[PDB]
Amino acid sequence: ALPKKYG
Amino acid sequence: ERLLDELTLEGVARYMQSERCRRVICLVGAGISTSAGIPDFRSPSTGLYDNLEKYHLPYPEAIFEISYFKKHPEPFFALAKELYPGQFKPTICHYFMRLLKDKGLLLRCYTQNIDTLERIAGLEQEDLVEAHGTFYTSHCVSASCRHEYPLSWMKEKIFSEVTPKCEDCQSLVKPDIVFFGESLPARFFSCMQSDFLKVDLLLVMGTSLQVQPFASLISKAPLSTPRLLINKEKAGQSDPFGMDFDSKKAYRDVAWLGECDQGCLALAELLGWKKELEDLVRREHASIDAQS
Ligand SMILES: NC(=O)c1ccc[n+]([C@@H]2O[C@H](COP(=O)([O-])OP(=O)(O)OC[C@H]3O[C@@H](n4cnc5c(N)ncnc54)[C@H](O)[C@@H]3O)[C@@H](O)[C@H]2O)c1
Ligand SMILES: [Zn+2]
Repeated sequence: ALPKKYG
Repeated sequence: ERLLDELTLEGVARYMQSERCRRVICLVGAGISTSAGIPDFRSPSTGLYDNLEKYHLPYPEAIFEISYFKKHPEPFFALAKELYPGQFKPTICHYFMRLLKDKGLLLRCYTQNIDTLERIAGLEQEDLVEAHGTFYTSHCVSASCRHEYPLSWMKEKIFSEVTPKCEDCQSLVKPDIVFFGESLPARFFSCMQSDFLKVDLLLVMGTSLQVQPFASLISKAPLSTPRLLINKEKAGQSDPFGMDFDSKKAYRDVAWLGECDQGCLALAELLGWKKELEDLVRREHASIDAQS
C-alpha cells in the first residue's frame, strides 16, 4: 500500500 | 549563488518576471478556501474539529478517520450537510492560480482541499494533484462494483439525510476523499517524483504543513528554488523540539503574513496583473451568480 495520510 | 535579489515579495516578483522562472508549483491548503466559506482546521471555534459534540464521537478526529467512517459513516455525512456551501465561488487566490495557468507558468497545483474550487476556477485535471481526493466524484465502496456517482447525486443524498447507497449493489457510496489513515493516490507519488526536477518557484498558500506526506513536498525542490509562503501564520519551520525565513543562513524563503487573497492581490499588482485578476474574478463570480 502507498503511504497513508497522517496528521 | 542565490536566485532572489532580496527576501521580499518584491524580490519574488522580479524573479518571476526573469527568464529563469518558467515552472511554478503551488502547494495549497484550507486557508485558500476560508474566504469562500469552507472552514479550515486552524481557525478558532470555526475549524472543523470544533462544534462536533452533537455527533458523540470516541474522539474528535474520528470523524475524518477511515476506520471510524467504515463502521459509522453517518456523522461525516451529517457534517457534510452542515458545511455544504450555498454556492461554489473560488477565491481571488484560486483565480491567481488560474492566471498562472493562462500564462504558461503553472506546472502543477498540489492541493489538500476537497472542495472542488480549483476545478471551478478553471484548473484542469492535468494541472492538479488532489492529494487528499475530492468531493467532485464518489464511488460505491464494494470492490467488485465501484460504481461512480456525480456530486449532484451525492449532494441530494446528503441533504435528504439518507446515507448514500449504491443503486447497483446497495453498498455505501463514499465521496472520493482520502480520509486520515487511507493511502494517498498513486498520482501524488508519481507527480512528486517528476515535478520537482526543474521547478523554479514554490508558492505555498493557506496551509499549516502539518499533514503528511503532503507537508514533505516543500523539501522536494532543488536547494536553489525560491519558496514563497502566503499564509496567515508562519508555517513550515523546523520544530524547536524546512522553511528558513529568518536565520543568518536564509537565502531563498519568503513569508508574506496575511490573507491569501490580499497576498495574491499584492503579488499580482507587482507583476502588472492586478487589473487582469480583478477583471477575471468579477467576471467569474458574476457568471456563477447568473447560472444559479
Ligand atoms: N477546504 C478543504 O478541503 C479542507 C478544509 C478543512 C480541512 N481540510 C483537510 O484537513 C487538513 C487541513 O490541513 P491544512 O494545512 O490545509 O489546514 P489547516 O487548517 O491545518 O491550516 C490552514 C492554514 O491556513 C491559514 N489560513 C486560514 N485562512 C487563511 C486565509 N484566508 N488567508 C491566509 N491564511 C489563512 C491558517 O492560519 C493555517 O496556517 C488537510 O488534510 C485537508 O485535506 C480540507
Ligand atoms: Zn455498488
